[PDB]
Order: sequence, then C-alpha cells, then structure tokens
Amino acid sequence: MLQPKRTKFRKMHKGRNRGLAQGTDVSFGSFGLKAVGRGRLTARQIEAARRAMTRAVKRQGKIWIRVFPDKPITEKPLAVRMGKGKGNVEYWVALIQPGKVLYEMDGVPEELAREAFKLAAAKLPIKTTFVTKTVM
Amino acid sequence: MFTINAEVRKEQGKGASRRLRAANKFPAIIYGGKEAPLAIELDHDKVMNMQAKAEFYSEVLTIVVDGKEIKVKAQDVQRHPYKPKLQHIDFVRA
Amino acid sequence: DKKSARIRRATRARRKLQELGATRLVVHRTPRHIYAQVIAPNGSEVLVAASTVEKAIAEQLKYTGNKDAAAAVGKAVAERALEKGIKDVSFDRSGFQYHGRVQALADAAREAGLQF
Amino acid sequence: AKTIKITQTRSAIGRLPKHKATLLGLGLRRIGHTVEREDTPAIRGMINAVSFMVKVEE
Amino acid sequence: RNGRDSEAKRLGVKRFGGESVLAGSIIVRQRGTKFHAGANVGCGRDHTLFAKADGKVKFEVKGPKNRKFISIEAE
RNA sequence: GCCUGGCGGCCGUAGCGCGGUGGUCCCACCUGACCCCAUGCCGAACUCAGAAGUGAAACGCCGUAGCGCCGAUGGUAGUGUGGGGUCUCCCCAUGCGAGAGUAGGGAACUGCCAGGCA
RNA sequence: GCUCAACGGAUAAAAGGUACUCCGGGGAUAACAGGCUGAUACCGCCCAAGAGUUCAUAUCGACGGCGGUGUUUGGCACCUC
RNA sequence: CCUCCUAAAGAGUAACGGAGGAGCACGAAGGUUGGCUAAUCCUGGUCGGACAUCAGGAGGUUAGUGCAAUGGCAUAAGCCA
RNA sequence: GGUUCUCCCCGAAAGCUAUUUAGGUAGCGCCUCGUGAAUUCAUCUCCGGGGGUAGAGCACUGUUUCGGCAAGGGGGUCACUUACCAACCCGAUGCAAACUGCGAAUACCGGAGAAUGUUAUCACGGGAGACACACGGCGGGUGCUAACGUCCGUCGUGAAGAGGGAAACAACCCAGACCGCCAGCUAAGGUCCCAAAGUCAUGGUUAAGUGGGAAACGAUGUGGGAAGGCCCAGAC
Ligand SMILES: [Mg+2]
Ligand SMILES: [Mg+2]
Ligand SMILES: [Mg+2]
Ligand SMILES: [Mg+2]
Ligand SMILES: [Mg+2]
Ligand SMILES: [Mg+2]
Ligand SMILES: [Mg+2]
Ligand SMILES: [Mg+2]
Ligand SMILES: [Mg+2]
Ligand SMILES: [Mg+2]
Ligand SMILES: [Mg+2]
Ligand SMILES: [Mg+2]
Ligand SMILES: [Mg+2]
Ligand SMILES: [Mg+2]
Ligand SMILES: [Mg+2]
Ligand SMILES: [Mg+2]
Ligand SMILES: [Mg+2]
Ligand SMILES: [Mg+2]
Ligand SMILES: [Mg+2]
Ligand SMILES: [Mg+2]
Ligand SMILES: [Mg+2]
Ligand SMILES: [Mg+2]
Ligand SMILES: [Mg+2]
Ligand SMILES: [Mg+2]
Ligand SMILES: [Mg+2]
Ligand SMILES: [Mg+2]
Ligand SMILES: [Mg+2]
Ligand SMILES: [Mg+2]
Repeated sequence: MLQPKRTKFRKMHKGRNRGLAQGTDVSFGSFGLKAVGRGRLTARQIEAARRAMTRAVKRQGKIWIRVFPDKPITEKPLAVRMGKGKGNVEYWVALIQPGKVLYEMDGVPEELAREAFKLAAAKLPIKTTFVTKTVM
Repeated sequence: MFTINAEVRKEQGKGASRRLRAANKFPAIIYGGKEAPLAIELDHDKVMNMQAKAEFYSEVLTIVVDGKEIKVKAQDVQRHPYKPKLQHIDFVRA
Repeated sequence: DKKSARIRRATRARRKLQELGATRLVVHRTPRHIYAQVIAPNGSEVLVAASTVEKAIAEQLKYTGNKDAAAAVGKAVAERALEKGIKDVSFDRSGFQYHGRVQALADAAREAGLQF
Repeated sequence: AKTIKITQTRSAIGRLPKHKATLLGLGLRRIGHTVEREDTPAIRGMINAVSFMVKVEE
Repeated sequence: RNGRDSEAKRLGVKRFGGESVLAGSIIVRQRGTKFHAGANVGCGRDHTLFAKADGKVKFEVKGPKNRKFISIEAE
C-alpha cells in the first residue's frame, strides 16, 4: 500500500483540487487508464485496482502506476469535539484531475488490456477511460 | 494523401478559440521558413479521422487556404485532456 | 588565479570610490611597466595619464619597473593633472599593496601637489 | 468633443464601491438618468467599467 | 505544541518608484540585502534602505548578478 | 585602419567548452633575491632588482552551435468585471493573459585614455 | 533591586469545600427532547477475487467502489434556563 | 518575545490551526587595516580503515554564519592575522 | 427589567489594541455637530513602481514511478560468484501550505491629465453610540471541500431596508419607500385556470407526468453526428 517513505511535514492543508491534469499521455506503455472525473484516489483504492490489473493479466507484460498517494488526510476520531488540534493521519490520497493517466500497461494485447482496466476501474471512485499511445 | 482544407482565422485567442471548438472546428498554426506565421482553423472530425493513421505525423501534408496548396509537416498537437478531440496543431513547413 | 585575485582584491575600494563620487588616480603595475590614470567619477573617461611605456619618460630610466620609474610616472601624472585643474583625487592601488613601486608613485604625486 | 450620451440601465444597490464611484464620475444618479459627456478614452473607460449597467447612444 | 507566532514586522517597500522622498525617508524595510543601496541611498544596520538626498525613488537592476538597486534621482 | 594593455558601460544572443592562432611592442610566464617587504613551512603568493628564454601554461583574438543562454507566433492554464450552471468544480460575454514548449536566434555589443606595428 | 513568566505588571502579603446552600443573570453557555449534519451506524446496491466436489453470481462476496434512511454512537449549540 | 506557513504577489490579518526557537552569548565572537575563499566527490600516495593529514583535478557555495527558522552574504556579512 | 409628546437633516458598529479582560471598560476605527483649509479626495486614461499569490515548472529543498549506465554491501566459496540489493550520474513521469532556475490577472503606493461629484478629503474641537454579529458569493484554515458548524480575508445584503419576485421564507434575485393620484413605461420574475399578462409564432427534443428530489453501475428506449467492416465472386 503505497505511501511516502519520509515526508518534510506530517500534516497537509486540505487544499483544493482545481485544473486539468499533467501526465495526460501514455508515456511508458502501449495502453493506459485515464481519469475523466476529479477526486481523491486513496492508497487502498490504488492497490486494489493494481491487484485486479495484475490478476486479469497473469505474469504478462508490465504495469506502471502514474499516480502516487503523497497527500496525508486526517480524521478526528469518533466522539472528539471540534478543535483541540488537527487530527491524525489515517490514509494517503493522490489528488486527481480530469486527464490524468493513472496506470499504464504493455506486453499484452489491447483486448486483454481493455478488460484489465475495466476491472480495475470498478475499484476506483472516478470515471475513467481507456486510452492508447499517441505518436507526435 | 492528407489534404486538409483550411480557412484563415479572423479572430484569435481564448474566446475565439473556444467558439471554434464548440462548432466542430479547431485552431491551428503554420510556421517555418521565413514566411510569417499563418493561423488556420480546421474542421475537427476531418482532421481527427486523418490523424488516426500513422503516416499523418511522418509524411508531408498539404493545407489549402485561399486556394493555395501549402505543404507542411505535423509538428505538435494539443489533444483534449480526457476526450478523443483536438485543441490545436502546430504545422511546420516542409 | 593571480590575475582575477587582484581584481577581486580591488573591488571594495573601487566600488566605494564610485559611491563617494571621487575621481580616483588608478595605478596599473606590470613586472616591466607602471601606469597611472586620473579617471573621472563615471569611471568611463580618463582625464590624465602617464606611464613608462612611452618614450617621453622611458629614455630617462635605467629600467622601467622600479621605484624610480614609478616616481617619474608619479611626478608626471600629477603635473599633467594640475594643468587640467585636477587637485583632489583618491588613490586606487587596484589590488597591489601600497608598499614599493605603488607607494613610490603615490608619494611623488603627493609632493607634486595632488591631495591624497 | 463629440458629446456622447450615457444612460443608466440598472441599479447601483449591490454593486461594488468602485462601480458606484464610476457612476458618480459620470454623473449618473438613477436608472434612466441620461447624461451628456465629452467622448474621451477616460470617459470611454468609465463606461467600460460599468458597461453592464449603462447603455450609450452615439 | 503548535500555537505560537511572532508579531509581524511590517517590512517591505514603503516608497515606490518615482515617489518623491525627503532625505532620511525609509524606502525598504527588509531582512538582508534583498535590495541593495545605490546612489544617495544608505543601507542601515537592519539593512533598511533610506534616502540620503531629497528626490525621486528609482528602482533598477544592475551588475553581473542582476541585483536590485535603489537610488534617489534628484528631481 | 589593424594588435595589445588599463578603466568603464552592459550583465550569459555577453557564458562554459572544443579546434586553431599570436610575441616588434604590450601582456604572461620567466631570471635572481644582500637590501625594501613577505611565508602561521615555502621568493608558490605578496614583494623588490632585472630581461637570457619562451609564447608551453595563462591571456587575447579567430573559428566551430556539443551545451548553457535568449526566444516568437499560435494554442493552453490562470484571472478582473458581468452573467449563468449539473456549483467540492466548471461554462458564457468582455478585458488582461502566462509558464512550459515549438520554430528560430545566438560563438556579444559599445565607449574613454594609452601605447605599438603599418 | 522583580520566571511582577497570568510577562500593560490588582496587594508587600492568600488555598479549599458546599448534596445545608443562597442572590443576580444567561438559552450569550452544557444536561433531556427537537433542529442542521450524516463521520459513525443501520439497510440496499456496483465490480467479482475466490469458497461453493466441477461451476464467481443456489447460498455466501475478499480487495475496493457508489448510494439510501435519519436509525445508534456522535458533531454543532439554532429553539426553550 | 522571535522565525516560517496559513496570509488570497504592498502592509496587516483569526482558530485549543500547522511547524520550530528565545529568556542568551561575546573586550572579542566588537572596530579598522591588510590578506584569504568553501562543501562534496575523483585520482594517486607510510601506519589509513569507506572517512584524519598531503598533492593535483572536477566542483562552484550544493559550504560556512556563537544558537531556531527566514531572508541575506564573494565588494563577502563567511576564514586569517 | 423599564424609561412617557411631535416633526425635520444626517447616520453607525458588532473591528483592532489592551485589560483577573472576555456579555464590562479604555484609546483608536466607524456616526454626528461645528470650525478651518489645499484639485484635498474618489472614479477612468496614461505613466512610474515593487512584488512572488493563481497558474506553471522540478535547477534547488523534499517527495515519486519506470528505464538505462554501474561502484558498494551481503546467502555461500572458505579472493570466485550471487536468482537478493545497489547509491551518484543519464533519459523519461508526476506531486508540494512551510519547494522556486519562471510568473500573471487583480489589488496597493505614487505622478500626470480630463470630465464628474452639494468638500465627497484632511485637520482641530463638542457630543456619541459600538467593541454578541448573521447569511450569501469569492479565496482559504479547521471539520468529513459534513453542519443554518467554526475561524480569517474580501465584497454584498440583513442588522438599521419597506416595495416586487423566489408558494410561504431577515441575510438569495430585482430594486433603496418625502406625501398624494381609480395615469403611463419597465426590473427580476412571469403570461392555460386559482392569478395580472401569449392556450404567441417558427423549428426541433421528450412519452418518462421525465419535467416536478437522488449516485456508482445497468440496458436492441429514442433523436443526432463522425467515420468504418461485410454486401449481388450473394452478406446479416
Ligand atoms: Mg473568458
Ligand atoms: Mg494578566
Ligand atoms: Mg497581560
Ligand atoms: Mg492585571
Ligand atoms: Mg448526606
Ligand atoms: Mg436563581
Ligand atoms: Mg443559543
Ligand atoms: Mg455561533
Ligand atoms: Mg425546542
Ligand atoms: Mg431550560
Ligand atoms: Mg503579505
Ligand atoms: Mg494581497
Ligand atoms: Mg441617508
Ligand atoms: Mg482586546
Ligand atoms: Mg468627533
Ligand atoms: Mg499551485
Ligand atoms: Mg524537484
Ligand atoms: Mg468585548
Ligand atoms: Mg467580539
Ligand atoms: Mg466575524
Ligand atoms: Mg454560522
Ligand atoms: Mg441590534
Ligand atoms: Mg409573497
Ligand atoms: Mg408594459
Ligand atoms: Mg422572461
Ligand atoms: Mg389572467
Ligand atoms: Mg400554440
Ligand atoms: Mg417527478
């Protein structure tokens, strides 16, 4: 379950998630899974989609994950009042914008790849779309 | 084979460019040589279908504006972030 | 780095003479020759100069590049300076110590009536 | 000057303070108030600030 | 463990470009020489630039470092 | 007019790099060091007295786009005002409009004084 | 000459209990209930790894995903002191 | 009390918001003159280890600043007398 | 808690600092009255400025995936190798409130100039009130980008604002009520009846009362578009 090895600071501001993505083209494989929607991808979600990818394809090809959950999210536990300091880190998310390639794959045919990503996409909270490598 | 039938842009920038992509045309630009740059608007689906082929980004291409057949190469292409559309093409002369 | 070392060694005094708006009597020294210019506060125009690489004062010297050649250049540039009307200058050693050839040149210009 | 005609078309109630001072510099006091102003870039630029709420006859 | 802060120092530029200052007028309050002192500008102990002459504030980039300098041009 | 040196402007289209090139002069190394002065050891540096030697090093000039640097047009992003929506985000009208990048440029330019060959 | 550090420093000099309690007040501020919210909870669904002798989907449904209810624990402090 | 962020490119700007410091030190660690310029790695070298000291090279401040952090600092504000 | 006749003009604040202070008070801010005085003030245009935010980017600070070029450790041999590991560097891919080799729009300071505005400005003085704010938009912290939640900034409204609209609805949309009128034009919003005004015109869409509450996902619903494979060597 992906997570930064070390971070400069423990807790990050909520921030906002505006704009189109960077990492919009397939860069390492022949095929990829691209986000259409916007929203946070948690580390558990990324591992589950990856688990479903690597099983739809059995020791076949190579898989890349283009997103990293580097943003720490906090939660006050149950029955704590408001304030008294910021909560504790519970999970890690990657902020996702419309356009972001999330995973890439080669070494398999397209049709197996359309099926692998469809199963992975069911694990994610964001609309996605299949995409192919483009020349120039 | 690739013969793009283009028109010249009368107004430029963001409003004008968005107005085009809402009308199934997209902006583009021709540069290179010592001629000045030439801003063209293309029909989207026409160019969309042709750049699906592989020999669009490798062979010489020709763009007709005002009757004049201008030969070019595809140089850079701005794709939509999350759709199979086109925002902008850079054509270099050759 | 012997060249650059001197230029960096001269910067503070030089930059300080800019801000004080003072015409500075610059000195350049080589193992052979010695030089002197009276440079205006803009730093971009000479008023008066003298040097041992000439003939008007190099035939009168055993060897250009000694304390007595310096004195000649020092006494020379002050005389040229006092004709043009130039009396108050600031000495710029330009990263050479104020010890021998430079001190000779500067000590002579003092006697010849340059205020520093 | 060519003495252009500016009429106030909308209320100044909820508008920004800069907009309200633009109206004052044009002399516009109420909806329908037509003023006569010398046509200059300065005058043309005040109109552009509050163009949403003024119509101009030339 | 994270509830402390310092009072704010009100640093920065006090007189902008072309602004006619009297001698003594502070021009920049700064931590360090973010701006350096030029003609008729003094650099104080806290590195604040102040005018030595009455005149007009002039910002300029000069030198081989492209450092930012402030000077007073007498009007 | 060409070469050199000093002082500046300008502060990388000015820099690094690479290949070539120059010694009348100037500049550099260089020769020597009782005395001037000097090394927290060293005449290496600083420094003084010099002028056999060399342009090897350096420096300067010339060349070469490997690099750095500069850099459009166009589009993209953002945004002031107004308006609107499916309102955690967006769109419309208008105005402003990047950054990155692409084509492309690019082996600085210029002044004062001095000296030297012509 | 003051960790007058509760740092614009009440006095040189100061801890508690009150269910034996009392007054002034507050819905400016808790406890009950209502209200907003729905993290939690409950209920449902999407993907289906697999279990199910074979067989994903009779039955169950890992990793994860989306909602519904106002329904538990709570959050808030808008009503009522 | 100081520093950064929050803080929306002038200043200022809140939370039992996020992160760290101070309650000193110094007659030199101050003044001035003069001089010098780091870290790190590479190559080679007695005891030498992966790292002491020496020499060169690449590097160019990726160091250093009496103590936090920020902004500064080569004309050094950094090292030496 | 309550504080008793009338009309006319102006008209806040619920902020900062400090307080055994936090529902009190004081100075400042904001109100008013008076006096005095400079294009003093505001808007737009032009000019002069500084930025380091948005966005972007990844040289730096850190963080991240892949690939390439490869020292160095360590299971064993008892130096050879090693299915493990491997930094620096190179190429590619991203992320950042406390990263910036880039960098706006806006806002702010200043100057000039015109129109414009009942001096709108500043100063001194007389009198104050106020220092519980609220919702909405924008930008944010906090919380769950939960709360009619909480804390800042900024604007607007309510507070202290009636009228019309949003069924009803302080804070939203329109719009600022001196009085009177059985006159007229419009705003938002609306025009079949309750209920003032189109059962308006042209072209289409929908068949679900969708409209007139709700997501992932599901599906020969239906409209439109771009192409394209098979097709009278006979296809579905
Ligand atoms: Mg726009
Ligand atoms: Mg106290
Ligand atoms: Mg106190
Ligand atoms: Mg007290
Ligand atoms: Mg009892
Ligand atoms: Mg009682
Ligand atoms: Mg209450
Ligand atoms: Mg409250
Ligand atoms: Mg009740
Ligand atoms: Mg009660
Ligand atoms: Mg600020
Ligand atoms: Mg601001
Ligand atoms: Mg009034
Ligand atoms: Mg207070
Ligand atoms: Mg008063
Ligand atoms: Mg950003
Ligand atoms: Mg980086
Ligand atoms: Mg109070
Ligand atoms: Mg209060
Ligand atoms: Mg408030
Ligand atoms: Mg509230
Ligand atoms: Mg009240
Ligand atoms: Mg009503
Ligand atoms: Mg009517
Ligand atoms: Mg209507
Ligand atoms: Mg009717
Ligand atoms: Mg009809
Ligand atoms: Mg319905």
